Amino acid sequence: KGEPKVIERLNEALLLELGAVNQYWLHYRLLNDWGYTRLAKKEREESIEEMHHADKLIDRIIFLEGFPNLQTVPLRIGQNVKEVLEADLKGEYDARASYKESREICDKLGDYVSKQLFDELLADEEGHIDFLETQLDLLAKIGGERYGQLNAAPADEA
Amino acid sequence: KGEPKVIERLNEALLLELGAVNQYWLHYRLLNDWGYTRLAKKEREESIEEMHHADKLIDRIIFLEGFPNLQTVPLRIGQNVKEVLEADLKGEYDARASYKESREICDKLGDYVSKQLFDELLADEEGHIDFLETQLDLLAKIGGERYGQLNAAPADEA
Amino acid sequence: KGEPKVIERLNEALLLELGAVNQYWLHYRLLNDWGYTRLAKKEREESIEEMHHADKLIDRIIFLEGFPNLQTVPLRIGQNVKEVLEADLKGEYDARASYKESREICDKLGDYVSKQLFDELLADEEGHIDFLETQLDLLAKIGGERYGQLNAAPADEA
Amino acid sequence: KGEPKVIERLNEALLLELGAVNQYWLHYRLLNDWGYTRLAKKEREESIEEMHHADKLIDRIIFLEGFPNLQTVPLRIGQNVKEVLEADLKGEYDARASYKESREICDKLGDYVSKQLFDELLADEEGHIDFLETQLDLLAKIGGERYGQLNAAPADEA
Amino acid sequence: KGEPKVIERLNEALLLELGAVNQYWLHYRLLNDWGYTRLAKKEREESIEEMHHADKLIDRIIFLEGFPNLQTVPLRIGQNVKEVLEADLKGEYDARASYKESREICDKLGDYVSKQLFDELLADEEGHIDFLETQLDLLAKIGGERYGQLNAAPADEA
Amino acid sequence: KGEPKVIERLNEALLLELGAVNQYWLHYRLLNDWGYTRLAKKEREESIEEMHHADKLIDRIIFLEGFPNLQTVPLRIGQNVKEVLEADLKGEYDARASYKESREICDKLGDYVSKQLFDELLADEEGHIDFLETQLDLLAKIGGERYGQLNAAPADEA
Amino acid sequence: KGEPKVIERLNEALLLELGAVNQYWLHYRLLNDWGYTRLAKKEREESIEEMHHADKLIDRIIFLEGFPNLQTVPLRIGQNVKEVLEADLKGEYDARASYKESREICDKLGDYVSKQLFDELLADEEGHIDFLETQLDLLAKIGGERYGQLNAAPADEA
Ligand code: HEM
Ligand code: HEM
Ligand code: HEM
Ligand SMILES: [Ca+2]
Ligand SMILES: [Ca+2]
Ligand SMILES: [Ca+2]
Ligand SMILES: [Cl-]
Ligand SMILES: [Cl-]
Ligand SMILES: [Cl-]
Ligand SMILES: [Cl-]
Ligand SMILES: [Cl-]
Ligand SMILES: [Cl-]
Ligand SMILES: [Cl-]
Ligand SMILES: [Cl-]
Ligand SMILES: [Cl-]
Repeated sequence: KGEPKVIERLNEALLLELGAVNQYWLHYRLLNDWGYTRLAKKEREESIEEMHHADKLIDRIIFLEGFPNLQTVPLRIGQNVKEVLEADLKGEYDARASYKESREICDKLGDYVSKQLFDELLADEEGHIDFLETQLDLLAKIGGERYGQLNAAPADEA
Repeated sequence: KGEPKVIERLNEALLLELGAVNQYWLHYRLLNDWGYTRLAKKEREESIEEMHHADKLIDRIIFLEGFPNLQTVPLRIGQNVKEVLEADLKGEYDARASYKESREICDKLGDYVSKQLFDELLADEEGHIDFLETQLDLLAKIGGERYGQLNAAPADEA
Repeated sequence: KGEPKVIERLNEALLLELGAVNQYWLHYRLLNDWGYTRLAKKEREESIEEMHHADKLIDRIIFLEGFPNLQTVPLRIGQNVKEVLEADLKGEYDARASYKESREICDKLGDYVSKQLFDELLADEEGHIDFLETQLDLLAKIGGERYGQLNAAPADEA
Repeated sequence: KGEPKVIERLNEALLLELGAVNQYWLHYRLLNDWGYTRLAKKEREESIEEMHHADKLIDRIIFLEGFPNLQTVPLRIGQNVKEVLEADLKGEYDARASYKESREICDKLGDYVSKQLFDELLADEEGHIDFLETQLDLLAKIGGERYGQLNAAPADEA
Repeated sequence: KGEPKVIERLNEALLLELGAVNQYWLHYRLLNDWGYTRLAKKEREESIEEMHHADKLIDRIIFLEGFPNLQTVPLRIGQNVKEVLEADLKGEYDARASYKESREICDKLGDYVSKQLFDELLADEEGHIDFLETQLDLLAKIGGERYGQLNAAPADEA
Repeated sequence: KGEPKVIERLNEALLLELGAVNQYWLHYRLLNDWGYTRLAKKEREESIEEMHHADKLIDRIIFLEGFPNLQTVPLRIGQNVKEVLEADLKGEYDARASYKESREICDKLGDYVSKQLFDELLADEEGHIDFLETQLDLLAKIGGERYGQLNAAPADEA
Repeated sequence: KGEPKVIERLNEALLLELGAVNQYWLHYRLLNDWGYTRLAKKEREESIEEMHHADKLIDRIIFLEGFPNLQTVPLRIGQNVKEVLEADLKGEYDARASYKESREICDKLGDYVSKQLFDELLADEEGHIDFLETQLDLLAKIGGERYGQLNAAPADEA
């Protein structure tokens, strides 16, 4: 049986990951319908990565004899490519902060395996952040139109 | 641009499908940790099927120039195998009813392609219901213990 | 042109075989919907075997310049696994008796090739009976619940 | 549990499909013994297609908690190739009419999945009718003898 | 023999589909000679899809004992990429409307298989419309020049 | 050492089978020179089947310590396709009768293995008769000219 | 930029080729529904060949800075196999005449590449004519019924 405080931090992470799943998937479908099929494929992949994170969190909570809360998911959606990237980045920044605090809480309470899980999430999060910051830097340098064109497919593909 | 009433019925279905995704996936992890790895694999597959349904609903709403609502997901969880099956079945019964009413609404408003989508969902739902009713009938006949054993793997598998 | 008495015995066998086809196939679908998918597959195979018997009977009647009577099919259906097996067994017992009398009638009338056909049916029938008696003996020894479990598949199969 | 009226329409279709199975199979054996082995192979295939229809009807009735009636099968048999085709066509015309009325009954009662099954049967039936009308048109144009020759194999085949 | 009103709706659809074939193929050749070889390939594919639609309509009219009218084809041609897409989209909008009215006419007259054909056309039409609206949205976002470049091949290809 | 009466019945069958070999082979060569190469191939196959029958009869007679009589072979030859088929059929009718009487003689004398050999010959004979009656029925229905054409090859074959 | 007179001759050929496409395709579907599936396949192939001709004409007109006229297509349809062949032949005779005059016009005006295109069409046309005259000669010699039978498939094919 796990610490109530640790289970609570795991559920907070689960809430964020479920929100990230929905936001990334909505962005995938919006981007696809706008014609940015290449970037859309990446957002789909990012959504599926957050799905695996939520699964690991659920698995850990059950092992600790807690109750995973999937009953709740706030979503930030953009109207253009730049706002989609910035919304994803904002969510990753919020997740990183939550996991950094959760890591310390698990460390102080002696739940080192749960600490290890948050460390893994932290490493994954900054990998996400590095990619998104790079894409936003590229968009700023070549312009949103050229960034959109680069991430759109020609009419005869697929 | 689609009818507001049709978009609203599509969003109601999306809310149910997102709830079904979470419930099926939670059941998959609960069943797996209880040792019912075979039934757990099926619940995982059912979750992924509802994921595809939610994707089709999102896609249709966007095409109709509406806004998909993923910001919301009620979850019914069981404490044993029988209650897990009955909770899944209850959700499918509720989904079938919603889709049957939505089909008629789309028909009367002349949105026949959205009607076709609800018809496809209805056919899928009763396929789910047929399977679940069969499993619950089998459980009643051979008993919950034997049903659990039949859907558990030996210790050396995987 | 064949003996009227032989043609009549061939049509009596055809009536029984068509009844066996329908009974076995109904049992296949009932057993499948109850969750006994393994035994259901066997009943399907048994139905198809009786289908081939009916075909041979039709073929022989036509060669004898008679008229096959497919216009008629009595069906005995069970409510549980044991009654399904006992109903199949009862039909096979009735078929064996009919074929044993038909064999002698063909022998006395000098239609030895039609006699040979009934001998083949007799050998097939007692093969059916041997299998069914064995299954009913197993059910009695291990119990109907365990017999049902043994002939049911786990939820994730197929 | 399904509507009694829907179950009754499903059983009426089952009666027709079982009749079509027997008629097509008898025609297959008659045509084969007359030497029209090519057309005979097609009638065999048509019989097996109606067998699959009867299976789907049985499956649907069981899912609706009704009792499939296989205890009954009227057969129309011809004495030449043209009458065989016309008898098959007559049965398909009768089946189409039954399914068209059954479709409307299921629609009014809100059993849309059963409606979908009758729609599938209707599409299959008119596919049968199109083929049979074409064969009868060809027979009229080139004559019954040439039609028979075209659908007979030489003595050394198979 | 089919309803005169249904045959008339099928011929109206045939007129539209034949017009769409010619318009899409002309656009394919115009776009190819302008250097937009990628989009040109898609327009060629769209033309061939409408060719298959016209074939299904002809086939249905003949089965209903009507006379397909191929003696007639109005064509809207653009002078740049955007006007080509908008002309295709306009034709698809007109086809969708015709098929939606034809579906209802077939439903009221009890020709459900012809209704099914218009439903299939409707689903195909909105698939066309979804693609074209997406391409026009992309063109608006990245500009006609970049859209043209994205759908043009370099000088050494093929 | 076998019964003289059984050996005599085996030699009577051998005389008939040797006659059938020669008649079928002569028919094969006549039909081939008339241009009915397809039917000719079948007559060749039938001749070779009767050759195997004669071999089994010789083998059985030797095992019974009798002397096979191959020193004798009456042949019925036709002048057209129909008379060839009718002559073959007449011989098979005569063989069937001989084997039916021989079967009973072996049964009464207790030579059950020789009885089994005549039963095998009887089954083979009625297979021959079924084929020949079918071909003669086909010839009557489509006419001798069309039957001949169906069983003739074009000038460039082989 | 091309001669107006040459562009006009190219558009006249395009009108004829589009008419030939529709006539051949209608004949393909009529012949198929009458049961002449073999000849129907050839008419389908002929239709597709005229489709390629129309494409080459469109391509040449665009290269000459003219406007292809696809807005227009007269169709001659038969009621039996012979009239179908004669209608196709009549159209090919009319096309040959048009192309022979167009060739001379291009020659006199010094547009030798357009002349080359009409020469290619002329060679193709007389290939069509040779085939059609041969088929009509065969039909006259063996009769329309036997010609129809030769170009019909047995009921079990495809
Ligand atoms: C509790 C929430 C969710 C969980 C735990 C979850 C989990 C998963 C997992 C583990 C996979 C396997 C990935 C793979 O096979 O590569 C997956 C796939 C997938 N998920 Fe999610 N997911 C969730 C929510 C969603 C949502 C909201 C959608 C919206 C459409 C969605 C759509 C998909 C799709 C389309 C796939 C791919 C399946 C396929 O390609 O056949 N999922 N999910
Ligand atoms: C006169 C009655 C019948 C005759 C003569 C008959 C004959 C046959 C034969 C010879 C086969 C081939 C078996 C094989 O391919 O392994 C077959 C297959 C089959 N039959 Fe029957 N049958 C009859 C009635 C029925 C009925 C009442 C049903 C009810 C559903 C049925 C369902 C099937 C099915 C599903 C198959 C398998 C076909 C496939 O897998 O594609 N048959 N039948
Ligand atoms: C301007 C008029 C037309 C043009 C330029 C045209 C052009 C073409 C071309 C170039 C092909 C490729 C042939 C191949 O892949 O072997 C084709 C195929 C085809 N066309 Fe046409 N065509 C026209 C009208 C029609 C019409 C009126 C029909 C009526 C149904 C039709 C039906 C087809 C079909 C069924 C195919 C085969 C496609 C497949 O098998 O996937 N076309 N057409
Ligand atoms: Ca015996
Ligand atoms: Ca409908
Ligand atoms: Ca020259
Ligand atoms: Cl989308
Ligand atoms: Cl778990
Ligand atoms: Cl079932
Ligand atoms: Cl037969
Ligand atoms: Cl004649
Ligand atoms: Cl071009
Ligand atoms: Cl010879
Ligand atoms: Cl003939
Ligand atoms: Cl057709």
